[PDB]
Amino acid sequence: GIALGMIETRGLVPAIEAADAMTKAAEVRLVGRQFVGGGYVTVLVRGETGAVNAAVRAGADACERVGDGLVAAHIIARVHSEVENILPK
Amino acid sequence: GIALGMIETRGLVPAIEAADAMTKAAEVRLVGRQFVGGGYVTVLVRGETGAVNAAVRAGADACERVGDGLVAAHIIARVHSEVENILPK
Amino acid sequence: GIALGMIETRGLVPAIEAADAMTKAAEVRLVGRQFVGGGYVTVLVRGETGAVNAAVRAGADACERVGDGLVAAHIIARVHSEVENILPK
Amino acid sequence: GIALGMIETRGLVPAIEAADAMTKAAEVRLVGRQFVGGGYVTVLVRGETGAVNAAVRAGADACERVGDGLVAAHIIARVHSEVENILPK
Amino acid sequence: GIALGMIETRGLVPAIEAADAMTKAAEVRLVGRQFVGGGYVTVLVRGETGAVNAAVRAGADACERVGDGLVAAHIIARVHSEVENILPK
Amino acid sequence: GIALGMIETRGLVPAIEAADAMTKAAEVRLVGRQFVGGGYVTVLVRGETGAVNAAVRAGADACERVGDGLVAAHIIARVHSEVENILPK
Amino acid sequence: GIALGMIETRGLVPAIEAADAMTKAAEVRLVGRQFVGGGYVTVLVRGETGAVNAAVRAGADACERVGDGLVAAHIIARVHSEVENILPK
Amino acid sequence: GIALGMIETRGLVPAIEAADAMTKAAEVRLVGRQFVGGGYVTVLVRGETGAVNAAVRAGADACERVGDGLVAAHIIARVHSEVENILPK
Amino acid sequence: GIALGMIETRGLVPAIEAADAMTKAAEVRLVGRQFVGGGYVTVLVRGETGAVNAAVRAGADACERVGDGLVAAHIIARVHSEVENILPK
Amino acid sequence: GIALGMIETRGLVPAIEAADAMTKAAEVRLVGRQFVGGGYVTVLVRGETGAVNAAVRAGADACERVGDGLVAAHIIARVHSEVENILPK
Amino acid sequence: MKIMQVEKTLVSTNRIADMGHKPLLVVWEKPGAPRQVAVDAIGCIPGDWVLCVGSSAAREAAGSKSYPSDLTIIGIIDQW
Amino acid sequence: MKIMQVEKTLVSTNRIADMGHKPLLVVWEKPGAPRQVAVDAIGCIPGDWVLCVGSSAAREAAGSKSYPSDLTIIGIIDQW
Amino acid sequence: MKIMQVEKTLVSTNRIADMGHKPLLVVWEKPGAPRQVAVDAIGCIPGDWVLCVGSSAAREAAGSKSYPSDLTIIGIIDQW
Repeated sequence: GIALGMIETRGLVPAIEAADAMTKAAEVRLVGRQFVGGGYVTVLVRGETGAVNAAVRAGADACERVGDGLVAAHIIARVHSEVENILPK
Repeated sequence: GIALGMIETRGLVPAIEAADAMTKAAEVRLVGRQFVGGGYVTVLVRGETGAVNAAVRAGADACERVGDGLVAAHIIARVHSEVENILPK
Repeated sequence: GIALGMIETRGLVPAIEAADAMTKAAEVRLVGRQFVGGGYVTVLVRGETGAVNAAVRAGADACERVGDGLVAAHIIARVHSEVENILPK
Repeated sequence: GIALGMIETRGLVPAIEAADAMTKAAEVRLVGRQFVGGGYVTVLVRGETGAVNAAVRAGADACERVGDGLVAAHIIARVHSEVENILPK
Repeated sequence: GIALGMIETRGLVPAIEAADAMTKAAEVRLVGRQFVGGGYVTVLVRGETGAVNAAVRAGADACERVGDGLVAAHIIARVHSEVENILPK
Repeated sequence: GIALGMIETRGLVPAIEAADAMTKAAEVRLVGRQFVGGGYVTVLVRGETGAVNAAVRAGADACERVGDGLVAAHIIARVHSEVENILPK
Repeated sequence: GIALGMIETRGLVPAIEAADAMTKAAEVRLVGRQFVGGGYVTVLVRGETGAVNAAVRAGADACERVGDGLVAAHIIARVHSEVENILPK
Repeated sequence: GIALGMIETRGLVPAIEAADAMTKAAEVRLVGRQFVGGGYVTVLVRGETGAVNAAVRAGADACERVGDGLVAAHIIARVHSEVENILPK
Repeated sequence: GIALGMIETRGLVPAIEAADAMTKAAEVRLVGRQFVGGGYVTVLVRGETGAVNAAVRAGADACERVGDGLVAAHIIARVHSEVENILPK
Repeated sequence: GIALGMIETRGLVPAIEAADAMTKAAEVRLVGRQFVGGGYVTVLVRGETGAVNAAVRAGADACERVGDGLVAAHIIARVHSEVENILPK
Repeated sequence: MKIMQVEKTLVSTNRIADMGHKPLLVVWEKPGAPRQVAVDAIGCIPGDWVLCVGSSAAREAAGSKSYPSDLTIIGIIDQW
Repeated sequence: MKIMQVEKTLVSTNRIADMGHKPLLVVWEKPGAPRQVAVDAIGCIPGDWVLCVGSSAAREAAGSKSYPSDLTIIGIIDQW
Repeated sequence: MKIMQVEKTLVSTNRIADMGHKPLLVVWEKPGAPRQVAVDAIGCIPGDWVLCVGSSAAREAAGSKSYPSDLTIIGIIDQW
């Protein structure tokens, strides 16, 4: 479906831990991992609204204590068609 | 039209949140997302003057409390013809 | 086998120290080295659960005292198929 | 032969100074210069065990007082066959 | 001839000021400008020993007060043939 | 879908602010506005459980600071058939 | 397979208790009991990595309080071919 | 039968006193005496669980006060087949 | 070659650990393990001088914190022809 | 090979003592003994790098407590081709 | 404890607030047995053989000692 | 936990006074299985698929930690 | 309590850290019954007849009173 969940961490180890926790906690598809610069890594998943909600909650709780830790976790239930140009596929 | 709005944030998650808020709140077109380095991400929109004021205000207000936060927001009601070379399309 | 172990350090010298300690301590296979940005280096090994457990403990102990030091050490017993795309081969 | 020496510095100037000191002080071959990110630069040499000890000691001593300084120096008298995949030639 | 002078600064403005000062102060040839990461920029010149000495002194005195400033300035009167593999041309 | 979200405010301006925030934030269908009497206004939306959850959260946050403010926010995942008679269509 | 577990105690009673606990706790084979001298007894088991880990943990916990007690417990996940000349069969 | 009782003492005189007390107190079969090293002597008996319980209690009480005294007393109700090789017949 | 390294420990477990560390850390051959009496165990290796220094240092560092600990470590770069009678082969 | 060791003492007796210790402790060749003047005597040896390290250490330790004592000890792992003119053969 | 196998994941958007952030999984003994729901304290994929505990033991194995659970996954079996 | 389905509601005018004000519902696995009674902490209609917990866990999920219950409904399954 | 027979041993490398150092064993009633897993506080060989307790009783019988267990072996039957 259409719904977007995002987690940002400091380093790659908590990011991979969060991605694995998300995909084991719900039926979502992973669309992107990004190195932003300065040691920030972002993970993006797509799916239904409830699935994305549950996945992002589980991923945050998983990565909160790993490495340097969690920066941000966010859910957007529907996204404008303009933002689809900058989202990865 | 030709009026430019800019928002700069720390990390990609507040940038995505701000871009989505902008495009929902006004009639603007999203023309660019850029990674500066060091964790800075910049988002650029184009449109009419009043539309751009509304969009920039909504985006800043939305993203102030997400992730590492907002660094800057700015409106330029018309730009020189020279800047169009370094501005993405 | 199918089990992932990761170590993250500040700089490349402690990362090479850790990878050497891992591969001498257990029968695991080295799949990747990665520069995150901002001075972060990550090393990834694959194998069986007990071997990966032993290797990650040995590597963390070895690289703790070199250079700027260790940032993170982590084990995943088995991984979802979605993460296989973002993991190096 | 197969013995590895590593020096990591802040900036390129102390790295160049250390590499030059190493190659003047022992019979070693320079196999790699790498930029980690964040201002870290790493230099790698190969040779006999005693040659590598002498070279690493001379390089560290030379570059300790240049620029932003030395971060780490390390010798490995023999490396696993796995590390040769991530080690430059 | 064979002699190598190097200046490292924090940012590109002092680096360009230093490069211009060097080439106006002596008969040297500029062989490289490098972005190292984290905001470090390095400039490398080649020539005779006295020319390189004079050029590097003038360049340091020029860029000491510009922008964020000087990190390091170094002269090597003769360099090993191994280091020529990592120096730019 | 079958899920009911309600917000109650003191005055009509915060109610319109809340309804607009909901319909922009999620894929829900707006079914009714009601004047209770004494200055209470109630807005009702329908949809799926996750979408209704997200919409009610967005609306409460949006309208909390406008006019006289927010009174109540509530979600019901599914309603008895008896209440369908007193709910608007 | 190939993995070595070792327990050392003060006296023979805790050593026999540890050996029995090991072989009841995992699928390992006992390869040697050794009198070192001075009242030190050592027990050696061989197996897979996970089995050896589990067995040694159980044996140490078992013999912690019998007689004079435990001196050392150790797991080696893979051993060099040289050490096979001094290990018993 | 199949049950092992062990007593360990400091010196041989309390060991002989303990073995005599055991064999008079219960119907058990005496299988071995062992010099450990450092002055440790171990006595081993075999039988049924109740008989071995009674014998080990009687022997510990008897030998507690003789010579240098008692070190350890222990019962195992049934032993794994691997230990049978290191136990005397 | 002909250079001798020796490590002495209290107990067999630190001796095995130290021997494993030596043989992994350098190109040396393990020529002997001996029980002195009283709980002393000595391990002997042969090789080139630099190899023996690296191996002895690694073994001492590894076994310093295992069991009852390390007693001594020593290197002899060349031994007399008389000592070859009392050294094992 | 080509590695130089130097020891300088006050008087001839510690010089002879140190030279004897060097030659017994490593496989080095004694190339020169020099009277400087004022009571300074210098002794020079040639060999491999590890051999020269062992020899110079043994010589200094032997002659520290004899006569008027040690002044200096030094190792050069490789010398320039120019210095071979002023070094004795 | 029990030896279980994972089918899939379950989502309930309206749970009580004390259930925390934890995931939920569907488990059977063998394919075709009655299905149960367990909280996942490890992280498991479908087709796994797992170890499940249920009592006040399960309450404290998942979170705190007042957690609302009576079936928790506490490990993955190495070979089964 | 268990995956249950709601039939209907149950009324007992004479309950002990500690049972509070809470409702009660009849639940089975599949239509025709033995029926049980649960306390409803969510609010469910007949034909729903629900999550049921039973232990001291159920005691604390319904009300306080001394509530007289051994089976509580703690959520509604989004799709089943 | 139950009269069980031991089959074999079980290894899980990734268990929660509160499970301690204790071993685990596979047990049934008779050969062919459903298999369960118990923590062994005695030391038993395959083919033994043992006594198993499961509740908060089992929690305290294996280790302390917050141990994550619901089936523990507490004795070996002399003749069965």
